[PDB]
Order: sequence, then structure tokens, then C-alpha cells
Amino acid sequence: VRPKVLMRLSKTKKHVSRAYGGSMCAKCVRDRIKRAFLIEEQKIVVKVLKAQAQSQK
Amino acid sequence: VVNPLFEKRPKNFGIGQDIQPKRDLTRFVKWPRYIRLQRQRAILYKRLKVPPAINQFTQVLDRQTATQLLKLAHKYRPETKQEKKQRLLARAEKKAAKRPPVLRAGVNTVTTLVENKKAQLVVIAHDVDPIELVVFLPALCRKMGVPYCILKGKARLGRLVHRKTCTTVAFTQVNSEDKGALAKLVEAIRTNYNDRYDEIRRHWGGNVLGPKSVARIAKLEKAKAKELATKLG
Amino acid sequence: GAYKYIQELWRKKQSDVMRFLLRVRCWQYRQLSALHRAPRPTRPDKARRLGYKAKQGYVIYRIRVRRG
Amino acid sequence: GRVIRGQRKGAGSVFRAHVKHRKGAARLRAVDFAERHGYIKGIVKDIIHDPGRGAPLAKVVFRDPYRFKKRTELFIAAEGIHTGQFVYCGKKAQLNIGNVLPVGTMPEGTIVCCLEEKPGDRGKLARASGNYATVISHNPETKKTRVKLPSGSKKVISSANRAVVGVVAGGGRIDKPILKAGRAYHKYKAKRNCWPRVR
Amino acid sequence: KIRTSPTFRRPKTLRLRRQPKYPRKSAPRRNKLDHYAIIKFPLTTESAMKKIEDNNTLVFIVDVKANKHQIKQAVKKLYDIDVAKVNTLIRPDGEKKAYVRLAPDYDALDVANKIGII
RNA sequence: GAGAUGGGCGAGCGCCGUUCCGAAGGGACGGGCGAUGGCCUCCGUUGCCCUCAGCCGAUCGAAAGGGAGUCGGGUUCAGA
RNA sequence: UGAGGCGGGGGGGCGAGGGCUCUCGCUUCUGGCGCCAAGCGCCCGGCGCCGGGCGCGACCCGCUCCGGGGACAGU
Repeated sequence: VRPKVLMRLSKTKKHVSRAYGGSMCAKCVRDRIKRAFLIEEQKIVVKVLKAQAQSQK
Repeated sequence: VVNPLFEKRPKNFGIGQDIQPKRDLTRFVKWPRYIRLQRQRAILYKRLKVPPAINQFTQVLDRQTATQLLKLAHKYRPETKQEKKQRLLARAEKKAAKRPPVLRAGVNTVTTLVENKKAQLVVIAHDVDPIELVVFLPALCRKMGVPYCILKGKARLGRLVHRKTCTTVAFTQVNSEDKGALAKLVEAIRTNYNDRYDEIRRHWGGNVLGPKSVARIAKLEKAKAKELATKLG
Repeated sequence: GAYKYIQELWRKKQSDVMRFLLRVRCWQYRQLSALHRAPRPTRPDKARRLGYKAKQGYVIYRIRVRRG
Repeated sequence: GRVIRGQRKGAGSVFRAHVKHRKGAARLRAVDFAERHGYIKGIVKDIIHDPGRGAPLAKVVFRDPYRFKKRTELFIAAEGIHTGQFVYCGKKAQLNIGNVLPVGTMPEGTIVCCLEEKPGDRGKLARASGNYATVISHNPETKKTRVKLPSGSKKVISSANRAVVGVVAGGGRIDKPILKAGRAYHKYKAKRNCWPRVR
Repeated sequence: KIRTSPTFRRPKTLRLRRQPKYPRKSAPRRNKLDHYAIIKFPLTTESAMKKIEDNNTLVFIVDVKANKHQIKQAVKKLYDIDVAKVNTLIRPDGEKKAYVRLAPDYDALDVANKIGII
């Protein structure tokens, strides 16, 4: 619909019931969740591995 | 005893690690033009070689000698115009039925009574805007043997009189009581200004490089003295 | 009076004390606008010679003119 | 007695550049603490074609270090840059294609582009399509560096000024012959009114 | 007290309101567009009467400065009647003509007889 | 594209310039205090203090560009 | 450049010979996220309860916002 008409429409006509719904496509959301999770898990194994470095020296 | 939910979330303000906190930036503000001009002229008075005639106003009277000087002059304050009214209405009631010693304000009144040697002490303010109004005055008081001192601030000197500012204030006569208080301050004053006159005339001011630049040459010379420290032994 | 000293002092525009003040002022005046009001005369003596009297109604503007 | 064509170009008003559809000024990121003491990570958001310029541009998005914001830039794409690639900028930045870092940190014979001619002017040299400059030699004291320019001239620049590593994308453009007078018309219609040149 | 931002902004200063020691003009100017100056005269043209019986409206030559709001409250006050809507146009000769449609509870045909046009 | 202010220039009418040499925001949220109005309930209004701000170039520039929302039938000598 | 961390001086960590000689004060694998303080310490107000302040966190001191030129450009 043309932009200035979106005033009239109710909320549900303009979005999708999901995080980032109505702003991002689903497949790019689940790739964003996987990414945000694997990155944090990768920081963990780095932080606990360098904790070993300060015991070795 | 403690709630285990309370956890400390530290922040790592490393480069590109976390957003920087609002720390003070008073050293990098883009100040208005009237402030920049206001400040970098006080810097010019340190870079340029100030001639002795202007630099002699930085060698100022110290703190406590100033106060006791003001406690003395506070009893020779000229009559405010309320008492100027109160003085002549007491002159009225006697006709229908001499002047005490006062202070003397203004260069135009002071220089005359210095040129006539009626002054016993003259105070000058160091921060006169067109400094040309007072430049000659120390050299004159010395030439005619008048004790002169320099007080910081024409404002506090302009508070003795009930004006905003005042450049100079002279002592012509004092009452019999505080003649020793004046006498002791005189010898406490001419011992620094009057008799040290020729010492002042050869004293140029300013000529100080910035703290950021002196550290640069002192690094090159301390590194110059460091290798010569090991050059012979 | 002091005005005679200030007058005769401004007749020494080559002396070290005058050469300093002039270059300091001329620096500061160069940082302002080409036409702006001055609070008081920078030359009190010259002002009185020309008709200035310190009283409400007398205004002093310091303005800048390109030489040549 | 009449003013010749070469003289009328200085007044403009017909010989001004056609800058309606130009995407922006292609510059480097301004110098700040991060670029001066460490590095800062940026993402290549998209690679776009700027009218009137052979070399393509690259929208690179950074994360502003002082405010919650995302600053975007327009670099001059170094050949080999692709979208979704991380670009690093600063003194500690590693030496890979599409990483702007100060010249003094690079070894000799490093092929750079979008080089700054004065420290902190956001790149001025070697930024046409396919051009590059080489870091010839350093000089630790006096903080100076010799680089040769795409004209062959060697120049002594300060060690502080920086440049993005790699040649400028879009090289070899001048090899294809303009075949038609029409192709030349469209080339200059996107740059400025200068083309049909009466001798 | 610290400067969090590197910019210096002119601080907000107190600004008072006008307290004039005398009114600039003696007395307020009287309204020269009252109800009698708005409505000049009605029309008695063959189309004007045709507009009265059919559409139950009145046709007036109003002043060129008046709004539909001023015209509405004028006829409402000069003739003690209620108005549905007012349509106005500016004639080619210059004056402004206003078609005033009366509310259905008022019959414009008799209202025209009170004011004299018929 | 035009064009003020700051600024600059100019004998001068004025001109240049449009973010550039500028203290360029008269707004907002919340809090605190005082005060009022209507069942001074509760809310609105106001002053003061505190807290926050990226705004970024006044203004003009299209009856073919952008721009929410009206259609059917009837009616006049001439308007839909 | 939204003039945002400049110059010194202290603090800690990484090394060879208890301080001196120097690096460092924390981000490189991914088209993710990042603001408007957690924490600690100290004062203060109202009926254990509710609500504020200050300081560390975020070192200290400074005279040019940083650079680059420079008594030459320039006028």
C-alpha cells in the first residue's frame, strides 16, 4: 500500500507476529539468531582458553 | 544474605570494544571567539618579550601585606554622598544657631600630588585595561621619592572608594593614631619597589615557551645528556 | 595631570613599550569584526582632545579599514 | 576581440560539473582516536556506481565510538572488495586488500591507493580507476616516506597520512575503444559540458 | 561541573514579556466588517428566484473579504434563521456572491418575503 | 537553482558567499518546589530548578514531478 | 573535526640482563548485538519499609582543539 495510507490500517495488517516481524524476512532472522548465538559461544571458548594461558606462565 | 541476582556488569572501554563514557572534554571544546581571544592573549603575554615597563606590574604585593594595607585604608574612605548630605546639614544647624585626612583616587589627582610631594604612599592596580594610563607612574614615584606599591585588582581598589574600579589611590595625610601603621608599611614597601628600581628596569617578562614545546626540547636534551652520560665513562 | 604623560608617551610609537602595546592591540583588533563597538576609548587622552567626554550619550566604535 | 572558449570555462554556469546524480564525495574516514591508536572494524554495505567516475564506490558502515550510531562512509573500492567483507582502519590494522592504515606502518613496495597527500585530508592521490602508488622507502626519523605516483613522480609525504591497500577497482577501462561518437556523447554528458571540441 | 559535549551552545537566558508603559494606540480599532457590512444586498435575478423555490437557498452579494464562517453567522443574526451550508464565488465584476442554503426547518420562500425580495 | 543573516569586501548604491571566520536549539521528557481552575478530587494551566538534544543551515523554487481522501443518477438559456 | 581522549607524569601487564632501558593498558574467522552503569564505598530524608546525594568505576597535571607549514608563502 502507498505510504501515507498506512495510517489507516490496523497494526496486524502492517507486521508479522515474530521478532523483527514486518521488518526482516524469516530466513534472515533465523540466520541472525544462529549467528548471534555461535559468536557468543565462540567468545566463551576463547576466554576460557586464554584463562589457561595465565596458568601456564 | 545477598540476593544472588545482583551481578556486576563491567564495561571494557577499549578501542572499538564498547561505547566511550561521557568523560570531561573541557580541553577540546570549540570555545566562542570572545573566549579564544580572551585566552590566547594571556598566552601572548608569556611568549612575547614583555618590556620591563609593562612587566613591572606582575611583581605585585603579596597577600597579607595587601590586607593590612586595606585595613588601614578602610578608615580613610572618602565620604559617600549620603554623608556628604549629612555633613552640610550639620553645617546648616550651626549658622542658624577642619576637614579630616581622606584618600585620593584617580591618576589625574594622584600624579599632581606626587609631582608636589604631598603623597606619603600611592597604590597602583596591576590590571589597567589601557595600561598606558599607569606605565609612567612607577618611574615617577621613584624619581620623586614617593613609596609606591602595586595591588592586584583595580576592583578591590575600586571598592575602597564606592566606584566600580579605580586605578590609583594615594595617601596624603593620616591621623596621629595610625602613623606607625603607615610608617611600617612604607618601609615594608619601598624595600621591594623603590630601592629595587634599577633591578626592575633590566627585567624583561614573558619569553616562556609552551609546556608542550619545552617538553620537546627537554626530551631532546635529556636524551642528549643521556648518551654523553655514557660517552666518557 | 596624567594626561600630559599619556600624551607625550603616545608620541614615542617607536619605543619598545609602545611597539609592544601596538602589536598586541593590532593582533587583538584583527580577531574581531570589521566594525564593533568598543566599551571605552583605548586612547582616553586623544578622545578628550577631540571632544569626547565620559558621560551617557558618547559612543565609541572601533572599525577596521583595508589599507592600500 | 571576442573571449575564446578556454576563457569562458572559468566563469562556469555552463561548464559546471553535472553533479545531480553523484552519490557523494568519496573520502576516507576522518582521523580520530581509534584510527590513531588501534583499529576500527567496518562492513562493506554495498558497492555502487558513481556517475562520471570510472572507479566504483563502496558504502562502508562503521560503529561510532562515542554515540550509539552507525556512521557510513564512501570509500573508493579497492579491486577485490566484496559486500559483507570486514574492512579495518587504523594503525593496528592488518595488511590486507581494502584496509586503510598509515603508510609508515607498511613495508616497502606496498601497493596502495586513495592515498592522503597531507595527514588527515581523507585521501587525494591515486584514486582513479586502476591506479595505485607504491611505498618506495621510509625514514624513521623526521617521519617521512617516499612514494611514487601513477604519473611516475616520486614524492616525499609524511608518515602519518594513510591509504587503502590495493589498486583501485575498475581498471583497464581505457582499453576498450569508444567506437561511436554517441558513446563519447554519453560519457561526457555525465561529467561536464566539454565534449564536442571544435579545433 | 564538566563539559560532556565538545560544542559550546548559547545558554538559555531569561526573556521577559512586554509591559508597555503606554498603549501604542489609544483605543482598539472598531470592526469595520460587522454583520451589516458583510451582506450588501440579495439578488433578484431569474436564476436567483429559481434557486430559492427549488433548493431552498438565498443568494446574497456579500463583501469580498468575508468568509463562509462570517457569512453564516451574519445571515443567522440578521434574519434570525439557521443555515445548512454556504457556497461562495467571486463574480467576474468583482463582488462576492454567496449561496446560503437554509436548514430544512426554514422555508426560504417566505424568508425572502420578510426581507422583501420576491 | 534563487537568496537573507554571521562574515568578508566595497568611495558608495550595494556586492560576494550559502556552511563558509558564528555563543546559530526558545524545544522535549521526567523529576523537585510554588501556585491556580473544574465536584482546586484528579487532571489541566503556569513559574523556577534539574535532566536530555546532533542539528545544520532563514526563506523561495513545479496549476506536467512528490502529495491522505467522491462516486452514481438528475438538473440550466449559460455552471457542475 | 559535532573542534572527543594532545603533551607530560604516575599504575598495571608482557621480557633478557629490587629498580632502571623499551613495547603494552586489552576489539581480526562468521553480512549478529553494543547508548541512556552494574558494582563498591560514604553521607542524608520519611513510616523492617520507601526515596536522594557524593566519590571510584572512567588515574593525575597542564598554556596554545588537533595536525601540517612558518618569519617564508601572502598582502
